[PDB]
Amino acid sequence: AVTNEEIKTASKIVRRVSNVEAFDKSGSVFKGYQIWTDISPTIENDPNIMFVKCVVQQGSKKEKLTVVQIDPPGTGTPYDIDPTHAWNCNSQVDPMSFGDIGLLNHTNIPCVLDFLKHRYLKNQIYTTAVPLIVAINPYKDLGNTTNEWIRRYRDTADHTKLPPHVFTCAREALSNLHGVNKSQTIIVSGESGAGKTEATKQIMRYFASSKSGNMDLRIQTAIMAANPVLEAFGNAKTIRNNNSSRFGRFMQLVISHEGGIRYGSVVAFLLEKSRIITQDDNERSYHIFYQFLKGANSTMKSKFGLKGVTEYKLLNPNSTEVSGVDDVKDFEEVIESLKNMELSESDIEVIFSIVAGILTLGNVRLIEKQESDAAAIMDEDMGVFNKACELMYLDPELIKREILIKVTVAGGTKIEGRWNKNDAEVLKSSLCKAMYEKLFLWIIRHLNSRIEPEGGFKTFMGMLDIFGFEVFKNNSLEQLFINITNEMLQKNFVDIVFERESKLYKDEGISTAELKYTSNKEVINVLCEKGKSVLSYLEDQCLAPGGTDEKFVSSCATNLKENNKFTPAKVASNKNFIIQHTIGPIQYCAESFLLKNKDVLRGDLVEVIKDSPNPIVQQLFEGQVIEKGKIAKGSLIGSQFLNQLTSLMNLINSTEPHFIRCIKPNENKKPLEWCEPKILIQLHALSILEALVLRQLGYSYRRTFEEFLYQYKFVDIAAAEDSSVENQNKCVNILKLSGLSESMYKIGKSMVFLKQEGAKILTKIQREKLVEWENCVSVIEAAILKHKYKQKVNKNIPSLLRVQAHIRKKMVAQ
Amino acid sequence: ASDMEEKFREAFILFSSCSDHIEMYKFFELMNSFGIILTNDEKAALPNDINMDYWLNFAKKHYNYEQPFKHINNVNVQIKIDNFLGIMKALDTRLTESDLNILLQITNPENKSTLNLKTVSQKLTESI
Amino acid sequence: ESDVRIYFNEKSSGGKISIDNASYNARKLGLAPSSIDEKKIKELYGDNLTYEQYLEYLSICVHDKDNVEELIKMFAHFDNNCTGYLTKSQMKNILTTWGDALTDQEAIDALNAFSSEDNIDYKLFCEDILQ
Ligand SMILES: Nc1ncnc2c1ncn2[C@@H]1O[C@H](COP(=O)(O)OP(=O)(O)OP(O)(O)=S)[C@@H](O)[C@H]1O
Ligand SMILES: COc1ccc(C2(NCc3c[nH]nc3-c3cccs3)CC2)cc1
Ligand SMILES: [Mg+2]
Repeated sequence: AVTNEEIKTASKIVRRVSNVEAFDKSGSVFKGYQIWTDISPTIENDPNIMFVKCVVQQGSKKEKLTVVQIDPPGTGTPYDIDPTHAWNCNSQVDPMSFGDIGLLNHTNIPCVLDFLKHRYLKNQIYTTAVPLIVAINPYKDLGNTTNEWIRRYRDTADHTKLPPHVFTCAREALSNLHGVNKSQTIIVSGESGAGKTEATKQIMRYFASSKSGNMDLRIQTAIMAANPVLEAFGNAKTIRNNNSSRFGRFMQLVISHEGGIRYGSVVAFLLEKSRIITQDDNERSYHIFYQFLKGANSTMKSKFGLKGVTEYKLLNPNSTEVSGVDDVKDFEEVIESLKNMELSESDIEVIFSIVAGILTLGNVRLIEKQESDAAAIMDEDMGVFNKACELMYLDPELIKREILIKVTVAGGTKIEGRWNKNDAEVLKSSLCKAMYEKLFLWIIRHLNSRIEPEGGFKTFMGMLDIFGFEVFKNNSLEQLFINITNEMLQKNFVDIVFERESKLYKDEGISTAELKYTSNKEVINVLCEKGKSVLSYLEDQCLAPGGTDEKFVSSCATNLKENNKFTPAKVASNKNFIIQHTIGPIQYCAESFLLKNKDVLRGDLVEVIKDSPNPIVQQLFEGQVIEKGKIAKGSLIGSQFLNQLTSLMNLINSTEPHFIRCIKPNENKKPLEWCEPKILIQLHALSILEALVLRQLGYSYRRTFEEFLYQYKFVDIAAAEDSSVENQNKCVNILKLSGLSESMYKIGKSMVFLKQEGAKILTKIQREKLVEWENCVSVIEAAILKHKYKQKVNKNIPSLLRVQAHIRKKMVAQ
Repeated sequence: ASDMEEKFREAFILFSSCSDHIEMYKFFELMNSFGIILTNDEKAALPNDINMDYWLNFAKKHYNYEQPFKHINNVNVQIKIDNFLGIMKALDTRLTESDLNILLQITNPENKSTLNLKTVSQKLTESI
Repeated sequence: ESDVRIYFNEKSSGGKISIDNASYNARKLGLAPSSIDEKKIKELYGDNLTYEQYLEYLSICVHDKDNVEELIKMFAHFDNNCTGYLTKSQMKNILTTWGDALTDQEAIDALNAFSSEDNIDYKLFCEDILQ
């Protein structure tokens, strides 16, 4: 599973920042001092492991440490590492005893990986890095998103007693919305298989759980019923996920403050149309095709003339079956769900008629006919063609003509010619893909017509379910659009972190002049700004006749010198180029950019479809512009998508965001399996490690005057218990005599502001003033910990009795 | 004459996760749990790979049979509660807020604003 | 049911059978009693059981809830990196310290009979003894 490319980029993310303090003042190693290191034969031999835990041996010099590995178990062999390969360790801290990574004493990379691992190995998959929520795919049902857990998370007095959970984010989001009349968006992102769609379904069910009833249950039921339906039509089995979402999903919801969905709206973008025609090996097309072909009853097979799943050109004959997936049972769920979105039986019958026609059109074969070199339908497939058009309520002769008869303009004269076999198959394929995509969008249009509020949304809960940054070696158009979307969301992330912090300093009267902001405005521009951007030039090239992938690249390299965000690629500088995204350089290959961007049904085929007698097929392409001459931006994927994205981002930017960052821990779909290089790569692409850094900057440590006094009283117990001093001036006194430099604290209107480093120093200062208690506290704690450990053993003694009981039964066997 | 070997042996495997060797940091917790305390000197003179038999000998030599929690209170004394809880937290105690409340109900039943450290050494001696 | 009545007559005395021998049968019959069961039937009928109580006792010893999932609980508790393995010494210390502790020889023998390897798949060790 772990490739060498994964190891290359994972070692790039590794950095060593803070120094390791393994020696006491006298120069001797602290007895037993533990560190993390990336040098070990364990690491060379097992690519799931990136760091191991060692203890520095007495006698180490300071410029080369001699260590012995202790976790995972080793040889006891001493070896030598450079200090730049030792990282500090959080020894003796319970990873389950708090929810946020930033509360750790050290947050270097091995410490962060290990903190998340030992929570994950105890089935705690949720951890925050404010404002981010990290959620790791357990790849088994942990049993923590049931109705009883929904009720516990919704009805508990103080949600702070409970561990991080997607319900906690749902509950805060809903609580803020009704609390200050502000819309919210929950943004769920991550790579394939990470658990995004499971997360958003769990949040939806939370939102659908009213404390005591929902009069608008009919609307809520339609919204929930949309999950099986959208998955059937838009999800497919890939190598990485048996249930991959091949479209981005946005939802707006109206939710009563005690739970219950009252209104909603659904938006799908960038459906993977190409999957309708062909699929890689061990992959399927959209679930609906297999649900339908396997689940339809004998009468529905008769009407539509259905054959078997292994009998269709558009369906991969060899990946028909997916372990764990009962397509027939899923069909019955889809049929019932369609009715719950208030489609009649007539409507549903039309829907599957169209699907049956799409499948059938794919089985029509074309041949070359030379007198010229025109194309034609194979004679034995003329019924198959006719049935497919009847199945789609299309005019068979008019559809035949648009596929076989080419009109070109030469001079300024229209000339009737013929498409050859290759181009005519491209037209048959376009029709198949167009009809499926528009049928998918029609179903959503219909849904929305039942569940949207008549006036539009006053205040709403948004939900976004999308890929995060995608980085392969070969990146294409599909990844470009994805990575642009995530640049937009990164800017939203950096903005909200800056606004919230700037607001807090202002409110307390702290100078903001030292606040930090890493803008990505320059790379959004290089991708989007009209007239000087990749997307502008992709558009321009597509419009102009004789555009090539290569001429697209070339215009970019000559016009985007102004920012370093565009970088021509070294190898194959035609057709390859690099962009300096926020997460690092990403390389794109412009092969087929123009092919994929212009992949939109346009022209006279659309006009035939619009002329169908059937009222649903009429609405598939309702009001689509007639493209009589040339080709217009209105039918380019990138041009339409960018308007969608802009519209979508204006909406989100008007809301308070919540970021659920999903992580897939291994590539084997297995529980309790931890692959560090792949997890580390995702910690980087999800800006989790940056989130820690971001929050630690400046005066990151705040406590109200009486929290500071409760916390730090013994720094100067005199100053803290002076009955003639207001609580604010007691803090000034304590800090003035602590030893801290002025640069390290500021006194706000109500809080003490501390740089992170000053807080640790203040903590160390208080501990030296308390040296006399060190022995007494060690023994109390240790004695109690022993008892705490014996209780955990007593729980499993009834289990242990059985092991021993059968052991003695087997000794009797002798 | 009072044999502690069984209790020592049980405690070792509790802190070592049932292995016959124990890590140094976990060894410090172990000996601290029987009220044993070392300077940095005797500390740095310990073996580096401490095993069970070593612990049993060390415990025999250092365990205070007459006053196991001498270092909580010596009979050769009362602190406010919030002072005590602060000191615990100041010294980075790994005890959760629950553990501390349970210890406080036990040792200070009447919810007096003072805590007797003699009392704490007593009740802990009882739970050995 | 004949096995039951046969094994009773081997070790019956004055028509009653001792709890120790009654347990020995329960093992011979493929049941696995513990001290808990030995104590439940002590409370009821003393240390010598008539035939009917012996049968009622053998009922107590069936323990159908016994599966691999239930037995491995204590080994799992000490398997911190969740490898599925524990060393022989780890499992020796568990079996000889808590519960109806075995002797060291009994524990060593039971582990060395299951694997010549120092690391033991305790899911498989428990499945082995359960049959
Ligand atoms: N929280 C979870 N608990 C249990 N199983 C989960 C959880 N999240 C995901 N899974 C499993 O992992 C599979 C994939 O998770 P998804 O939510 O479909 O992934 P995804 O993030 O939506 O990826 P894409 O972009 O759709 S390929 C699911 O079908 C479940 O089998
Ligand atoms: C022709 O251009 C494309 C681009 C992408 C797609 C894919 N679907 C989009 C999608 C699925 N999940 N998340 C997303 C998105 C994240 C951010 C924006 S869309 C097929 C993956 C298809 C065609
Ligand atoms: Mg999904």
